Amino acid sequence: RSLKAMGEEIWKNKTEKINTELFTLTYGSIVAQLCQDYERDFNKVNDHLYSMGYNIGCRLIEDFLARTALPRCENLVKTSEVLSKCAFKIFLNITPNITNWSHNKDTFSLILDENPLADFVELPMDAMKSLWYSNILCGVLKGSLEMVQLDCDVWFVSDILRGDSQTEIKVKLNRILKDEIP
Amino acid sequence: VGPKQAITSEASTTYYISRIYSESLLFKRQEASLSAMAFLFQEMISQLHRTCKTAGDFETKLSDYGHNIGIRLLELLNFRASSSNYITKMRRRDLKILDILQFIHGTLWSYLFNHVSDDLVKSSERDNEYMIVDNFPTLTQFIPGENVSCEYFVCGIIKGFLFNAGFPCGVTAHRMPQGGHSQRTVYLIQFDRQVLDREGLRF
Amino acid sequence: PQYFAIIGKKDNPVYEIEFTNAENPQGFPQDLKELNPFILHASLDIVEDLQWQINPTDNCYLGKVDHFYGLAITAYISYSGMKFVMIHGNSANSSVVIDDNNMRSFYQEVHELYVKTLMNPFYKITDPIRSPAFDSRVRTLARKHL
Amino acid sequence: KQLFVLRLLMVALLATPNKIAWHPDYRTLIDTIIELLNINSTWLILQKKILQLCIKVSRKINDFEYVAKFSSILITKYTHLLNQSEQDALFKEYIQPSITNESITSYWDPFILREVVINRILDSDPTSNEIPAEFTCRVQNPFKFDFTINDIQLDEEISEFCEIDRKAVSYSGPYNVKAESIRSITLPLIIKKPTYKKIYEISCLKISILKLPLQKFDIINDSRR
Amino acid sequence: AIETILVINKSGGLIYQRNFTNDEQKLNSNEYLILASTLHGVFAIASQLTPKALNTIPYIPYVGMDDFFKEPFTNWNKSGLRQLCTDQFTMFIYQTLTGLKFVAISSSVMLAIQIADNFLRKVYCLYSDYVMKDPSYSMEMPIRSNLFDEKVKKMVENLQ
Repeated sequence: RSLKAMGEEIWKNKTEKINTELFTLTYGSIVAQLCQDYERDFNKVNDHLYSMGYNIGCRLIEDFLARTALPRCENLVKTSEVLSKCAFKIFLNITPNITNWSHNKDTFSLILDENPLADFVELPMDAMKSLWYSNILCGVLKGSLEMVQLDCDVWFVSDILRGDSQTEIKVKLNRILKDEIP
Repeated sequence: VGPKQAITSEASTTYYISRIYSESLLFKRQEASLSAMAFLFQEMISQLHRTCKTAGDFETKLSDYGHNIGIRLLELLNFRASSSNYITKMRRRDLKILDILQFIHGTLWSYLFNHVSDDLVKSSERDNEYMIVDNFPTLTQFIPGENVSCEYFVCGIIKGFLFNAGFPCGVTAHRMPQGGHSQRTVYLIQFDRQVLDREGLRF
Repeated sequence: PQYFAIIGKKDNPVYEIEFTNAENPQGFPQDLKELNPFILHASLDIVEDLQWQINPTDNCYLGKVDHFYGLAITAYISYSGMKFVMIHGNSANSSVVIDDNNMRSFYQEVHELYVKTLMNPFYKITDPIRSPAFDSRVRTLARKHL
Repeated sequence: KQLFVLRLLMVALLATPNKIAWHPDYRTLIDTIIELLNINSTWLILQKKILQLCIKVSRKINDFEYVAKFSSILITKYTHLLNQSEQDALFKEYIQPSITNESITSYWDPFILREVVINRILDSDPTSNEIPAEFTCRVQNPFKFDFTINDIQLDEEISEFCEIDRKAVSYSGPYNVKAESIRSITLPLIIKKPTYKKIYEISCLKISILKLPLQKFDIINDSRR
Repeated sequence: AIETILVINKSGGLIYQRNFTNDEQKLNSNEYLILASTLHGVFAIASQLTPKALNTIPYIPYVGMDDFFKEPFTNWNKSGLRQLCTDQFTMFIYQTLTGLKFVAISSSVMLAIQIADNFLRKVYCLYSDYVMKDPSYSMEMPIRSNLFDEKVKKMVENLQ
């Protein structure tokens, strides 16, 4: 459509692109040092990396709206799924897919087909149960949609490397007023 | 093959192909945006100014990440450059210092930042010290670099490219505006005397 | 009667294993303890003063290197730090057979199994590998080349 | 290779049926076997085998402070890889000649007592503190159980009694503890006394296991005061 | 034509001030903050006049010789103050969807709203690449990146 095509258009602009292997290795080194440092407290590394995600969730959306001059997102579901479907691909070149709604499409899921944060990680046998590898995305999406005044509530429910076959995030949208003076 | 247990096992007279997770490892290309990785680095440096006391311990607590993944990038960057895997050969290892700091100059920057650092100057007054200057550093271009403590990601990442190589090495960074290229950073590295003396046996 | 070792930089064995042919149906009874680390410890000595020189263009593979008074040893040096050693040989004969190219297609072939386990970012250096899958893979990767 | 050939020298001294009294170079031979390693290398099973050879030399040549020294260093620095097989059941017979000698002291493990309770026993109806986590002890019986981790038996606890505090001191302990488990203890029996009442804390108490009286074995992972 | 640029955060306070090419001053810092608080107070009430008692886009001339995005874009500022004009200067305002207000005051007169809108999307891009990605920058504080300041000082002479 308009938005779908200008995603591949606005991939080609001024600030250069670098290979995802560096970005994956940096993220793996951060999560390995934080898993080593808190003595295998996998619950605590989840919320620490969550706040690590949310503190650039506060600051991602200004670069997103500046580099992609985009209007207000009046529909709260279908515009949201198509903007996140192009809006990963502007930052980290991936195209997630969207299913698994509510009755009113409220707690919708976002299935990521392939994850560049862990291409090649086999997380260890003690770390099966109280850890998700990539909750920084749950930080940065909740920040990046709280700054457009949409009180989301993301959480992982399944991934690849905890054992399951699909990587998806369910999200409850509460509501919040006082945007600006338009 | 546990540390507690012995090297004990069983005979070869079966075939257990019950395997789970092994794939390709080739040079994929996905090329995320510099804003995303810049935000990753940004909140990492925010955590390190949160949790750490003063200058030098923060410098070490930055360079340890480079020591985590420098070994990892060394061995398959060499396994891609000097060599699934229907392998012809694996070529020569580090002969001396001047091929392995050519190997950062040849294909580490062009593995990372799609260009080449502009010089690999052997020093005038001494030989244990060496110096590489990047001209316009890519991952720290937004940080106002008057404190030069923010580029010790890459001093950590090259130290773990040489600690596996058998050259223990004091690696520092300074920044010096010698050209119309502004904010170019010099990585004046050192070595220890002993592998300099292992070089100093014969050269 | 074959004995694999991967021995690290500060003398630690990060992976060490034996297996046997069922035509032998056991391995080196009463010789399995002198053909262990001490012989391999001296093998670390000879690859320590054999790697750093050019000359005793294939710098990694080295083939058969030394010989105690019952058998003979082979070697391999990677630039990861690690020094792969296979110890082979039926205990009755002095086993001469160095295939030298098809077991060169083992050392560069077991190398990637070490690579992908090293790329596990939870996995550190200087700690051994209790992969239940990568040790079941290598004997079947040795089912390629006995 | 020098360590390989010196290991063959030591196994030549084991297999020799001729008899030897100690010659003052076996000092330096066993010292240089130990200091071709860095032990005071992370190949631990090599250390198990080379200390077993050093212990068998020091038996056959009878240098009793060295079988004391190197077997105490074998038991302390190792034995997660020593179950009741690989000669640990057929070991500790090798160090009762150390302890029937004057050789080793102190009972190497500084992790013995798992916890401390001085739980009570009610006798009368209203003979209690009716008007005044401290204890303010009521005249009765204590119980302080321990663990062993070394899976040998026969660690006969004797004379478990308290530290340099008041006449609240334990009486007798004439039974042993078990091979493996965290064994419950039988009758410490404090003989407590009314003194002045200011707060006096314990940390632990002295224990002797067929041996010299130690100091307070500080309890695990915590004060557990 | 523009000689001073401010930026405003969303909670009604000044962030940055540079009196670029006027080079005689009488204003110190907190009087500019008095201007920032009063324009936030004006922009509060400057929607609900509703004098009607009941699609508009900006355009692309390529200001600032590339540009960033060569398209007639939208704008979020559908009801509120946009520009002012007096006999000694004129002033401009651009808001974000987030809430940052982006002042530009020009001494001379310089489609005239649209060129000074097309300038102000560029500096909001330049704000959100050069001091948004800065670990010295704690949130809603002043801007102490000198790297920001010459890179907008270059764009004053990339205007006139």
